[PDB]
Amino acid sequence: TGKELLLVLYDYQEKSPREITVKKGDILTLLNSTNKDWWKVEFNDRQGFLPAAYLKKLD
Repeated sequence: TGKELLLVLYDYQEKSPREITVKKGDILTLLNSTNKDWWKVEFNDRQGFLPAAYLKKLD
């Protein structure tokens, strides 16, 4: 389930079936940050992976 809010810092185009597409300024929720570089997130009707470097954890 969703935890911390996340801010998208730059547009990102999904590069695999496991990723999602987001736009700069989008607000997401965090699902899995076990890996420092790749985070699972939830955004509206979709869940998937994004590069952690593109995201600011809002805590």
